[PDB]
This record gives sequence, C-alpha cells and structure tokens, in this order.
Amino acid sequence: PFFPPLYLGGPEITTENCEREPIHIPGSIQPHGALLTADGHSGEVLQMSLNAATFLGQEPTVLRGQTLAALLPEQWPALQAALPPGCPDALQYRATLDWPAHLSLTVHRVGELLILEFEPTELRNAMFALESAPNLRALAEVATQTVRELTGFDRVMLYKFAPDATGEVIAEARREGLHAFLGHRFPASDIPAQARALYTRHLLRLTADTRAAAVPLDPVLNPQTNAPTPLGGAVLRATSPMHMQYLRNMGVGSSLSVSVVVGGQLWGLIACHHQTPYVLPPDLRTTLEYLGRLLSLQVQVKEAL
Amino acid sequence: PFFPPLYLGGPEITTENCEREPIHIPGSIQPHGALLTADGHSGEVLQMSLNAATFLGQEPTVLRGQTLAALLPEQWPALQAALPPGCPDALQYRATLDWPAHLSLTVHRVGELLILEFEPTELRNAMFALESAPNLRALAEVATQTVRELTGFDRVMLYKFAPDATGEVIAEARREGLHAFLGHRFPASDIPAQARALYTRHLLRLTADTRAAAVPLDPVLNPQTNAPTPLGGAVLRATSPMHMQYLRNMGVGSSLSVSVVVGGQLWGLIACHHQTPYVLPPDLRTTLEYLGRLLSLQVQVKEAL
Ligand SMILES: *C/C=C1/C(=C/c2[nH]c(/C=C3[NH+]=C(/C=C4\NC(=O)C(C=C)=C4C)C(C)=C\3CCC(=O)O)c(CCC(=O)O)c2C)NC(=O)[C@H]1C
Ligand SMILES: *C/C=C1/C(=C/c2[nH]c(/C=C3[NH+]=C(/C=C4\NC(=O)C(C=C)=C4C)C(C)=C\3CCC(=O)O)c(CCC(=O)O)c2C)NC(=O)[C@H]1C
Repeated sequence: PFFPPLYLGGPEITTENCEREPIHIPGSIQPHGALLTADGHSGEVLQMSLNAATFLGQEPTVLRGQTLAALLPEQWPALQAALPPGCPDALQYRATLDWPAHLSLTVHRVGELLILEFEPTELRNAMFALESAPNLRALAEVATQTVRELTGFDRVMLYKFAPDATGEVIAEARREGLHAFLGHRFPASDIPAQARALYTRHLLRLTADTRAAAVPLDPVLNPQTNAPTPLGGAVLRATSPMHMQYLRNMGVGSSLSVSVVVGGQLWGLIACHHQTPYVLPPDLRTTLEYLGRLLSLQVQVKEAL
Repeated sequence: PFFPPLYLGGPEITTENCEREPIHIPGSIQPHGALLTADGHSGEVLQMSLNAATFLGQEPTVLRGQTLAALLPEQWPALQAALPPGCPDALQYRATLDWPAHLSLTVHRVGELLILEFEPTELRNAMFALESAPNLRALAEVATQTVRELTGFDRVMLYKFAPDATGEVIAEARREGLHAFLGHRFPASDIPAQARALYTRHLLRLTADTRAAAVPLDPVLNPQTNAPTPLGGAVLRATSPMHMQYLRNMGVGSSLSVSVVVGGQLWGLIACHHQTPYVLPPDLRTTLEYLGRLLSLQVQVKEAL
C-alpha cells in the first residue's frame, strides 16, 4: 500500500520501498508547462502550478477563484460538452490557443475535477511497414526506427517485460556513438509494480529535463475533497525522483515511454532517451500514442506465432 | 575504490555503491560556517566557500588571491608557527576573532594547504563519574547522560559496532516522548566502510541542518594540485546526501557523532540527534571531543572485564 506523499508527511523513497511511492499524486509538475485544476461544474480555478504566470500571464493567487468562463471564454462551452461528469478519465479535450507569442491545451476529468495542461506548440507508409514486418524481431526493429525518425530521440528501445517483471531491451535504434543496450536485462524494481500498474491505464509519460526541479501545485490538496489531486492522466505530472536519478546516472537528459499493451496486460514499452533535455512537441506525442496502440495490436499477432 | 566526486563526473550514489562515495572530498560545506583554503607558505587564499561574504564581509572573488597576512594580520604569524609543513593533519590552530557583531577560527594543514574554518561562537565531576562506573553498561549510561546534559541534544546514544560492522544502540539518553532505540540493531551499510575508516582518523563530524543545501567551494579543485581538496579534517565539510536523507526520514534535523576508538579500532560512536536544526556551539564540541577520548580509554578497561 502507498506511503503518503511528501506533503502529507510521507517519507522520502529509498530502494527498500520503491513500490510504495505514490507517483500518481506528486502535487507538482514539470516546468515546461503549466497546470490548473478547476471545478467541473463552475469552472472555478482551484489549484495552480506556481509557474502559472510564465504561461498564462497571471500569478497563481490572481488565477485562483476565477472561472474558466472568464479565462477561456471560447473553449469553456466545448470543454463542458466534451467532458461531462462520469466520462472516462483517459477521455481528453484538446484545443490550440492563440497567445501573444500557440499554446496546447489538454483537459481531462477525474471525478468532479477538470485538469488543464498548457504547453507551447508549433505516417501511412510507416504503419504499413509495421504491418509488413514478417516476425516479432523485425517488427521491433521497424517500430524503434520509425519512432526514432518521428521524434529525433537519441535512443529508442523496445523494452519487453518477462513474466517475473524483469525487463530486456529487445530492439533499439540509436544515435551514432552510443553504447548498445540490446540484449541487456534489468531487475523488476527498475520499473516498480505501481508504475507498471499506472502504465496499464495511462499510456504515455515523460521527463523532459531530468535535472529540473518540480513545480508545486498549490494548494496541494484538491479543495473539493481535501485530498490529493490524481495526476496519473497528466503528462506534466512530476516524475519520481528515484527514476530521475537513475536517468541522470545513465547520462539521460530527457526520457519518454509509451506502453505496449497486449490482452490488457503491460507487455513492454517503447522507451526513448535524449542526452540533452528535450520537449517532444505535443503533436509528435499524439502521433507516438497512436503508434503505440498500433504496435500493441501488431505484437499480439506476431508473438502468437 | 572511490568513485570520482560529482564535480569530476562521478555518479550520484545509490544503495548499490554506498561505500564508493568519496565523502572526504565533497567540494562543498555546510552553511552555518565559511571555509577558505590558503597556500601554506604565501597565505594566498586559493579557494572560497560561496557564502564567504556572510561571515567574512567580502565576496569570494574579492577574497581570492588576497593573503592571510592582509586578512588575518594578528593571527598569521601564530598560524604559521603552529602549523608548519609536515605536521599531522589532525593538529589544529584555534583562535577567537573579534568581528563587528566572536568568530571561531579553526585551521589545519593538509600537505601544502591550510584549511580555515570560520563559525560564530559565544566537567571534573562528570569525568569522575565516567571513571566511577562499575561496569560497561553503567559507563555507557553515564556517558550518554553526561553528553546530553552538556549539549542539550534530544537524543544521545552509544552506538556499538559488532565484528561484522553491524551496529547497535547499547545505551541512550533521550528527551521525554521520543521512541526508544535501545537494543535496536542496524546493518553495516548504514555506516559504510569508507565512513568507518574516515571516523578512525577524524573523530568528530556533524550535520547541523539535514535539509540544508551544501555551499560549493570554488574553485573546487585545489589550484596547487589540480585535484580535490581533502576535507575529512573539516567539521564544516558537507555530509553525504545518502546520510542526510536517512536522518530526514528519521525526523532528525541535526546530527553529531564522536568516535570511540579502542586499540586503534573504531569501537563505536557517541551519536547525537536533535529534531530541530541545531548548531552545537564550538566550545561544547571541543569538550565533547575530549569526553570521547576519555570514554575511549574507559571502555577499553571495562569491556576487558
Ligand atoms: C526504488 C525505485 C527505483 C525506481 C523507480 C521508478 N522507475 C520508474 C520508471 C521507469 N524506469 C525505467 C527504467 C529503464 N529505462 C531504461 O532506459 C532502462 C534500461 C536501458 C531501464 C531499466 C523506465 C523506462 C521507466 C518509465 C518512464 C520513462 O520512460 O522515463 C518509475 C516511475 C516514474 C514515473 O512515471 O514517475 C519509478 C517510481 N527505478 C530504479 O531504478 C529504482 C531506484
Ligand atoms: C548507501 C549509503 C547509505 C548510508 C551512507 C552513510 N552513512 C553515514 C554516516 C552515519 N550513519 C549513521 C547511522 C545511524 N545513526 C543513527 O542514529 C542510527 C540508528 C539509530 C543509525 C543506523 C551515523 C551515526 C553516521 C555518522 C554521522 C552522524 O553521526 O551523523 C555516512 C557518512 C556521512 C558523512 O560523514 O558525510 C554515509 C556515506 N547510510 C544509509 O543508511 C545508506 C542509505
């Protein structure tokens, strides 16, 4: 069972309790975007990332208590209609906002709360190539190469889970000069059980800068519930410090993975690294999510044979 | 063998490599004091903690290259005479400085380098009580109580090493309401082998604030050697982040220990905690060092019986 988060008196995580970190409720975000939460009926802004002024032009204490009707008059009606009470928490509303400089808006609903993520923003032959791979190994190779071409990441791996939850790099596409990880295996604890569970529900996550301090969300508890705000569905969620350290020690400045899900079970990850911090553009992330779903379908087919 | 320190490309320490942390050369200090290093012949200031202006009234780049003859005209001759080339690195010169507000100065020599520590500053019946204890347990109890009375620390333990380097609290004096650690045992890795080795040579160390960021020493390499500056003999040395985290998880804001050395081997520690950060005053530290040496002598006697 999860430890309380750090802002509810919980301990700092060590290797003795990797699996107890409540990674879904860090009460903080990554600094390359801003996050607000708002009441799902009134649109009242309830919580604000402390960097909100960087992206939204108003300080957290000024945004607090204003409504989405006032702040986002052109989106608020569409937002309400798209995300009614009781919809799945993976259902998203997306908009491109004009700002005096575009800003990508992504919204999802958890219970009675709307979670709004703001970040700056600017194939058919590839799909057929995945379809055309004659065996699992070839599929893995095509997938990693395709994703590397799409994203420009220094390394793209297909990381496969064994039944004991150990992991192995079974294919990779890599920049000239990087060491090989192909065939290397890793303990189950490197991607602990609560992360694997989260990754079965929320299919993409990332750390754009593995040295960047998390930006608090405040007030940290959702005022509706006096309880932590679920951020498993927010790509801007702060990453576990244990994993950030693993990445820094690996010389990785930016990391992103997409779940490969087969028969409702986490089969593996498309796992990406960059040496230098790097924000994969929002449109490239959406494409990569779609490729993950397509790869998932293809892996199910090839491994059966 | 030690990893390189973090400023020479070394990794961040994890539980897989506790013993490889080069804790003696962190290239940084605790913020409750200031540290300079100076050439042992010229007195030229070679390195400066980045907080030097807080204590010394001049910025690091202004202090750099000035001589101790200019900066400390009243102490420099005595300092030279007290710490000639080739003296033991545990030999100290101490002075009380008048400042516009006293400042404790502690100096030692390592090779051709003088290491100067600056921090703010403001029994016979007890010794006889240690002498008078009729057995090891009673000695342990008297020692912890005496140290607690001297220091005001919330907890004072006698932590004894077993031959396998596991540790046990064999006596303690504690504030009302604290849980007992008496009889609890701990793995050898909690005080890893390079720490135990350091603690056989340098008999007192502390962390005054277990949440305080370390203050860099710059330039970080000694310009004499283009190599790290040994800080094992400096009480202001930054503490291992692994240990700081252990203490925070324990609810300890301030920690200090004194080595108990029997037949040249590390027998145990007088180990002190405070819940709130706390700078044990310099004069109290000197007294506590002396009590450690006296306790060491007494333990040798009692355990033989
Ligand atoms: C005691 C806790 C530990 C720990 C926790 C942890 N790890 C993750 C997430 C990931 N770990 C990954 C591992 C690898 N990436 C690689 O490239 C390789 C080998 C080549 C390995 C073994 C990966 C891929 C992830 C997923 C996220 C990502 O793609 O960047 C989490 C969850 C992080 C989060 O979502 O907030 C946690 C809690 N990892 C350890 O090694 C120990 C120290
Ligand atoms: C993988 C590394 C780990 C680690 C490293 C570490 N620990 C120390 C120093 C100390 N540890 C102490 C342990 C205890 N204090 C207690 O009160 C109790 C139990 C009641 C224990 C087990 C102590 C007493 C010290 C000495 C310093 C002090 O008195 O505060 C070091 C060296 C620190 C330094 O001098 O810079 C290191 C590297 N400890 C772990 O638990 C693992 C994570």
